[PDB]
Amino acid sequence: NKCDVVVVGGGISGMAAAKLLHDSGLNVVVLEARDRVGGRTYTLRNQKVKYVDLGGSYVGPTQNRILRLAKELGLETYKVNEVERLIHHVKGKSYPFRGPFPPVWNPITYLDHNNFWRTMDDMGREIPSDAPWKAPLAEEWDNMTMKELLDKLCWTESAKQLATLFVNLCVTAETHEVSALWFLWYVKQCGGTTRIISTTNGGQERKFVGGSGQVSERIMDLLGDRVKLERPVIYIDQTRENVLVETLNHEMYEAKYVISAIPPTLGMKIHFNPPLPMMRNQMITRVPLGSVIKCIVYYKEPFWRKKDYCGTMIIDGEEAPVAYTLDDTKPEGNYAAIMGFILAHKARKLARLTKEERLKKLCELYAKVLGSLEALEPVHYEEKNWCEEQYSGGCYTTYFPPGILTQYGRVLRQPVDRIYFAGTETATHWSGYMEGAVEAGERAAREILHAMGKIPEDEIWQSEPESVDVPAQPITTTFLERHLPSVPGLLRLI
Amino acid sequence: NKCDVVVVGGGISGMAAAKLLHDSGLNVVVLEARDRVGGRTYTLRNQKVKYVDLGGSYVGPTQNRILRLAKELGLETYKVNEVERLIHHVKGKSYPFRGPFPPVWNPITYLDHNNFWRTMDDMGREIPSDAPWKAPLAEEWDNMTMKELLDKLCWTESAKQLATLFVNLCVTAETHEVSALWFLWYVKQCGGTTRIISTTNGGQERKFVGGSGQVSERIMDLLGDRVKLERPVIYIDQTRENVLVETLNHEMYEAKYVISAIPPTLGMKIHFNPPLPMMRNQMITRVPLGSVIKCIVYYKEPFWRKKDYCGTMIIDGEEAPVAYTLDDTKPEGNYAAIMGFILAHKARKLARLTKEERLKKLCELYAKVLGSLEALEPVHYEEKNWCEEQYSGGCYTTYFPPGILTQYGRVLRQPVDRIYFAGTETATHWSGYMEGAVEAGERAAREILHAMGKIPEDEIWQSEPESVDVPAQPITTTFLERHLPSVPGLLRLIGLTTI
Ligand SMILES: *Cc1cc2c(cc1C)nc1c(=O)[nH]c(=O)nc-1n2C[C@H](O)[C@H](O)[C@H](O)COP(=O)(O)OP(=O)(O)OC[C@H]1O[C@@H](n2cnc3c(N)ncnc32)[C@H](O)[C@@H]1O
Ligand SMILES: *Cc1cc2c(cc1C)nc1c(=O)[nH]c(=O)nc-1n2C[C@H](O)[C@H](O)[C@H](O)COP(=O)(O)OP(=O)(O)OC[C@H]1O[C@@H](n2cnc3c(N)ncnc32)[C@H](O)[C@@H]1O
Ligand SMILES: CCc1ccc(CCOc2ccc(C[C@H]3SC(=O)NC3=O)cc2)nc1
Ligand SMILES: CCc1ccc(CCOc2ccc(C[C@H]3SC(=O)NC3=O)cc2)nc1
Repeated sequence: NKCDVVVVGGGISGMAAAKLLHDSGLNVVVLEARDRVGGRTYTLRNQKVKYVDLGGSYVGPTQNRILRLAKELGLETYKVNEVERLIHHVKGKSYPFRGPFPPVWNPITYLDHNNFWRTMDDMGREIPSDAPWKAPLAEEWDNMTMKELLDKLCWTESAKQLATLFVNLCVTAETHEVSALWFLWYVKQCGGTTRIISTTNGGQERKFVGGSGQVSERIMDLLGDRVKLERPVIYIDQTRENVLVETLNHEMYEAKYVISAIPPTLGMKIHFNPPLPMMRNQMITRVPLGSVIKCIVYYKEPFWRKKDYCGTMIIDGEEAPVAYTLDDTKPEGNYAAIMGFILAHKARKLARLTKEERLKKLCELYAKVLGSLEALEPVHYEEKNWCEEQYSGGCYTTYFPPGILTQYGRVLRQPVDRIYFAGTETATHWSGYMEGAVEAGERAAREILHAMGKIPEDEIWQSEPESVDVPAQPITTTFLERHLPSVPGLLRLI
Repeated sequence: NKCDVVVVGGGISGMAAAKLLHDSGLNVVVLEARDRVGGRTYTLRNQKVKYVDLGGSYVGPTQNRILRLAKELGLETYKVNEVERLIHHVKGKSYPFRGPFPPVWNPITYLDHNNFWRTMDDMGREIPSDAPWKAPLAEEWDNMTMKELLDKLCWTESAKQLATLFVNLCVTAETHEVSALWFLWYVKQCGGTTRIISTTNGGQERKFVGGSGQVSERIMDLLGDRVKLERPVIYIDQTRENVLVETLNHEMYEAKYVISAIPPTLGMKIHFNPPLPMMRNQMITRVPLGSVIKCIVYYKEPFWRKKDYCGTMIIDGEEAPVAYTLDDTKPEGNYAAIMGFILAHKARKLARLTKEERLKKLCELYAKVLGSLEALEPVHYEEKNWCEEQYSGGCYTTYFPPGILTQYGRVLRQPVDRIYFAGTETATHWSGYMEGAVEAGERAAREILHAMGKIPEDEIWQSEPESVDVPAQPITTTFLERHLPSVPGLLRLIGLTTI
């Protein structure tokens, strides 16, 4: 019944918040709707796969909070395989390459591609990470979709196809679904185009040995019986001295403060007394999550490596079910596997099929792209469609349709009386990722410590020392990349 | 706790559904979250106003279901005042006019305005009322906002300005917030541009004597103790032979079937066992309601009539808090009043002020638009910001952002095991309105009667005889309206002769 703080949600953010408060000497309780912890992370274990991340998996340089938390819990990382060549498959042909950038051979098309990525980062430099609505052109950019921006910027269909894939893969949503301002903020707050797309020296550099689900699991181990599973919160009452929190299974909890560590829209599943302020009331109806099926096909051997391919495939176009893959083989070289994402509208379309039907489509696609009949002989298959999850709403994260971020963005982390807001969606660096989940959970926890008079105001937001295990190398550009003209810039010189 | 059908929501749609089922001999229960029925309709009564609709109010020709239901319940309508001139206020100046269309004198501007409304209706004719996602260019149109479509179509700032106000006023949302396909559907399913904008011969022709809240109240009277107030539904369980419905105040109800008669996104407030199918699970996170404050300023007399103004003002410009007003005086001629809407972003922006501050801003605006110092002397004020409502989510209705209607639209009224879906959002004619609430409630009820083997399949969807009290004049166009060129059409003709 009685405690200092109730945390709603036992994903990484809620767990990180509860741990910090617990370590500080407060009595905490975590109320989790599911029969498991981890939320948008989920590590499946069976003999065929050993373990596999069906939700969030990747960590990399500059994500120092998640790396520090995992290390403390006794976890280690290994590198996602990028020794051999990456593949860009365009108009029915595979083009192997090295470096983070797919090569472009046509000179006009080259200028167009170069300008697109450069312009994304140029625009990002004017968007504050902690307040994107304060961008000088916030309203102009928020009132446009990414489709509109791409249509204006890309003079070649080639650039437009890759730019579209980029949007789809970053935020599991269609270019026409999302605000340009929000999307440009999203990329900038991960460190820019190069950092977000990169395996080596980027967001996809590493995975956790044994799976990312261990983060939430091991914190639940540390919290004893303070984690309550199968307790979906249904009601929060702030009319009295202590806050009252009621669960679906009829239990009542009493606390001084609450942390909401669930996706913003899932706040709708809770009935509030008194009602929420107008702006939050409407905000939580305006913020959907994206759509994705994560699919892992297993093979006897990582056969692609013999052809000097690392397993990374970037696959343009409408026909392909999967637009992007990475090698999911274990560090020992066993449990050979390819991870692929079925993105946005394709998640919706292909959900109608059977598991076996999807397996066949993926195997035939991979056989074409890798140029190998070995892709047609899988030994095992696992997948998860995150669109079906009542207590997630989708994956990877929440996207903002046009007009929403400028009108409602401010209220995302604004406290409501004694309710404070965590969740990766409220982070200012790697929001959308496990890193942002840690940042937001610890910040929300420290807001409460400050409310209790335990720490000063300047300690609410705290820097993180760089990981020694996963250090970051700087992102560089070339002289030509910085100074080559766009297509219309070349036209104006003519 | 045992019944045949549980209806979730006691707005017009749930009440219409419950009444039909009750009349058919079934045992119904209505579970309503609030301490009142009516939902997005709410009639305030006090001595200063007598009565006033703070939510949905207007009915008109072609809305035959709401008119028939209200008539059966003993209600009467009266006509909104449109005897005198309307006002279009643009660039700080007022232009009085008659007819549904603000006058446009500049011939280029006239062609552009004519073509804009014509094209809205032309495109609408391509969109099936019962399946907008089946339009030939559904995907192209759904992947565009209304802002993009206006930018393409309007060759004058004058047309773009009025078109923007039109969207804001129809759906309480910004042009950049909404899908072009969805908005084009929304207008077409109300009968088109002329019908949706008109007072005389359109959606705003009439109000109910005594207020629209009487519709839901009188149905509650008919149903007696079957309506349960302050029972917000939290949980629906379909894993066993009969459906189990749990409320916040700790009550359990058992039923053969359920009708969900709440705004689609408010489905999120219910925990489902088993979980909803993927498409509905995501759909209910993708469908917000609009933003509006409805404001009524009272005066000693309807002084605007003396200057040959009916009370209708169409007000363009960022600075104006209210973009549209109608005379709200009682049919007897007393309790003189102006009704105004604060729309979309302005509802958000102006919510920060006090009630007294909003009243001052409205009076100052009305004084300028009407050229009348008497507008600075209000005797009373009432208002309601629908953005603050936990159990509405907004008003008037649900809008669809770009890309959503084609991807998720088909599941809006698709049954989920033994749950059937009512609510105005699921209607095919005047969706968003009290009329659509009746259509959807009665249709959902008949879906259940069919499932029980009580009526044949062809009786699920039923036509409605035209009101004898509110006849519908047809929507007509002139030869010139049909065949005058667009601005680019004129330019093509110019470039053709110059050869
Ligand atoms: C789904 C997904 C996510 C993902 C990704 C691929 C997929 C398919 N790949 C990632 C990656 O490679 N690297 C990375 O860093 N992130 C990746 N992501 C996203 C990542 O998983 C998320 O950013 C992160 O997991 C989010 O953490 P957070 O703690 O903020 O949120 P959550 O996991 O959703 O946890 C919320 C918990 O709350 C519970 N819940 C929901 N409603 C209630 C109620 N009413 N009462 C009590 N509890 C509730 C949820 O069940 C959940 O456990
Ligand atoms: C708000 C508004 C609406 C409006 C308008 C002006 C404003 C300011 N002008 C209109 C007009 O002039 N003419 C017209 O025909 N319509 C106008 N509108 C729209 C109109 O009010 C709506 O279309 C109509 O009232 C909607 O009816 P419907 O029955 O479909 O929906 P509802 O009124 O919202 O009723 C839903 C009920 O369900 C209850 N609820 C919500 N959640 C729960 C849960 N969890 N459990 C139990 N009950 C629940 C709500 O409280 C409500 O009563
Ligand atoms: C800047 C030039 C460029 C343009 C597009 C691509 C194709 C690959 O793009 C990517 C885009 C996003 C991501 C990150 C994706 S992958 C994941 O697990 N989670 C993510 O957020 C990974 C790769 N490569 C290079
Ligand atoms: C076709 C040419 C034209 C273009 C716009 C206007 C300005 C008025 O536009 C209107 C637009 C919508 C509405 C209906 C609004 S008012 C209400 O109570 N609920 C509604 O849906 C009423 C008027 N007049 C004429």
